[PDB]
Amino acid sequence: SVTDPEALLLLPRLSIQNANAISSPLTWGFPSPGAFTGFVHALQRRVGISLDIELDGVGIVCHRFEAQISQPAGKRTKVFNLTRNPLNRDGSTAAIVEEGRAHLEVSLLLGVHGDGLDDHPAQEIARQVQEQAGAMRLAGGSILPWCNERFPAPNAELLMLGGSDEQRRKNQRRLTRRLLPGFALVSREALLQQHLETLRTTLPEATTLDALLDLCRINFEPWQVRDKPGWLVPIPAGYNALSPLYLPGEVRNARDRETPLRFVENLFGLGEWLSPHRVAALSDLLWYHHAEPDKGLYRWSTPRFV
Amino acid sequence: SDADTLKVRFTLRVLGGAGTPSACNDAAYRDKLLQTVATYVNDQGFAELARR
Amino acid sequence: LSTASVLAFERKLDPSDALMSAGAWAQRDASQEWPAVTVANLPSDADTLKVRFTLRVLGGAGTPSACNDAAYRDKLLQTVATYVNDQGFAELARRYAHNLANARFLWRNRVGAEAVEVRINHIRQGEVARAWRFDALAIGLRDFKADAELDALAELIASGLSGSGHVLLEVVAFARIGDGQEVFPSQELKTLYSVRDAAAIHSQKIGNALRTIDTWYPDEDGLGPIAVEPYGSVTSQGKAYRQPKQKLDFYTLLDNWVLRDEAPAVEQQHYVIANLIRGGVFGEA
Amino acid sequence: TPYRQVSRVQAKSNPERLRRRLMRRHDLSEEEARKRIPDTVARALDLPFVTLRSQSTGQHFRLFIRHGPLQVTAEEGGFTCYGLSKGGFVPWF
RNA sequence: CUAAGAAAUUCACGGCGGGCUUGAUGUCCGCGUCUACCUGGUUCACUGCCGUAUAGGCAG
Repeated sequence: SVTDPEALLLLPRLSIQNANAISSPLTWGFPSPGAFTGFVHALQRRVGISLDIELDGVGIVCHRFEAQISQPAGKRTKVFNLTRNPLNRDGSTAAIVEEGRAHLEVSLLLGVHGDGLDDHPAQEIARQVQEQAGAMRLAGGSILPWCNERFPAPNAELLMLGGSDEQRRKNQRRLTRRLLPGFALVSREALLQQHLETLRTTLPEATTLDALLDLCRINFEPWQVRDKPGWLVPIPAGYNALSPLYLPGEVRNARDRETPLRFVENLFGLGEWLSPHRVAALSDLLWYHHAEPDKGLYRWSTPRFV
Repeated sequence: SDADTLKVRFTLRVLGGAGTPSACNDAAYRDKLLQTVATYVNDQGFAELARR
Repeated sequence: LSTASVLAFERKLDPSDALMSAGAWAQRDASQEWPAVTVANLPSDADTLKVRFTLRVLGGAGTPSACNDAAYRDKLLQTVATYVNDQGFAELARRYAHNLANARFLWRNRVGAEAVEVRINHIRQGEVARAWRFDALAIGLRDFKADAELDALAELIASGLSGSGHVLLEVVAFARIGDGQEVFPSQELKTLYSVRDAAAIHSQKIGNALRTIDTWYPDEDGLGPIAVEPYGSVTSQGKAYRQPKQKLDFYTLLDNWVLRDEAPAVEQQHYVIANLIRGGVFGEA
Repeated sequence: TPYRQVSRVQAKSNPERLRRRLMRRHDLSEEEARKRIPDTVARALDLPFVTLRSQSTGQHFRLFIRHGPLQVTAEEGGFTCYGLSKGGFVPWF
């Protein structure tokens, strides 16, 4: 439970068009959690210093999902819908470097820490965060601001260290009315490890054993299907170095000549989509990223979710 | 068969901060890039691009 | 040995629907033909009301219609046997006779009246065997338990509840509410309640004024009688009385006196027996 | 005693269940009875007054606050309008 | 500081000719639904009470 938020912030219903749907070399679907943990850090270096606050955690709640896919004739797999790119200066068609896209309706429980809570009102913070977050892009996709027939959904804020124990189930059961048509994505790292010593029949690794939880696999009649622990998905769970760290000028194709570089690989894990009524406290639902730069581990998870 | 009118709606957002790159290696190139973008903007507005 | 699971009692002291007719005074004993309220315009010739219902006093107290355990059956019948060896039903019967004595079955057609007279007739055939006349404004309605020649009407109901005779009572109530105001019958789901094109009162509402007995309750005796109800509540005034936290309550006083044979000076058992006369699906589990 | 006391005496001027035919009947015809006055201009909705009911009523018929008649004088003999005269004695404590 | 940052699928079209789904049939036989209740909570504007502006005889 590192850096417990003194305030939760609910960016209520963000509508996103053309988000990246590939998300890893192995997975596809809902985009990576590192996109969200980078989005909250891009908020943090635009309004977080001007308000002296700290946006550090993020809760991912997907309300609506739609992918540009199509199922071919005579196959049970999917293929991705594409865009026609511009031509070359030769007049010929360029290569088809395929990309997956998805529409996306999301909610973001942010978590605020600093001393700027105690200087500004709770309504000043929420507008300066919301109207900033309509200038940015989430997963390569445009955050589309509100216009409709209904009313724009407002950006609330709790102060979850404030109140009695009756307010600690009056407040955290008031936001859950605004998160309930969708599902929350949490990190399940203990399941994939306790399913690894569960396999005593074979002695596998975590690669073939995360592939054995994605399955609606069918067991022989002693037919039947093996039991469901929930709605489990594979997620990208960070990065891992495959190179030593380079000095910040000794590659001349970097994004900048002031930051060190590593060549990294992906690092795959397990997650679960669950209704937010199973959630005891909504601060346990937040995504952080910790790094071990002495190792090569750059990863993200939801800690404090038992 | 009873409708004669097509309605097409979309939402545009005009962001701004135009000449700032989202990626650049050289600090010298960004420094003499945003100065050239400013001496475009300060000498004449976006009004010629904005009308079109 | 323990409480059964399925147990129900039947409604002793069952009234019928009281049809209400108007009519002019000085035709009182010759009231063979007074018309009823013909609907919704009321005259000024008729200056008094006429409310008639019949009342059967059946008999049997602690015999269920449908029990579930025979040991509990005989234990409840011997509890009612030890109650009835102690005394008759006459202490409850005089308090039922008190509600019979006035016209408190006229709920709001009695408040605002100048003279109300109630006539109770104990009939064996169509012939009337013994008649009564009471003055409703001049008799009690609260306490002090004192009016002469009403003890015979008490002993009649005590015999009929103890089973010493068939008792059928044919009552008439003359309410001088005034020279033809607009009286108020019961109301269904807004439309006034009728019987055949004559206005009337429901028999559970006529019957609700009859088990308005209970002047014994946890608070002080300054407000008077409440209807004998399990978890004895008031449905529109709002106060829901006889909380099960404290012990004076029907299910507590029934289950501790049948199963756990309690007998201190607790001789206000009249609430429990008055609930058994009310009947109802008591519990169970 | 303060200058506080409420009243209700004179509120009977223009009934609302019977409106269109109180306006002009003097045993003559109606040739111009559609654009006489605009009633569509005013729109008000408030009833904070005592509901006092009678026979053949809905929730409450009407009443509007017509305050201002107040004296420190109670009722008198022979002068009654509904149930009360101009003023009266009741204080706070 | 987000597997970051970028993107026009487009033009045209005749699905169509014909047809026998039949024949036959036993759904039966038995049954306990009961006990109790206040709509005394805000449950459509039915022809005979002299003028929105604070103003005027209600044996309803």
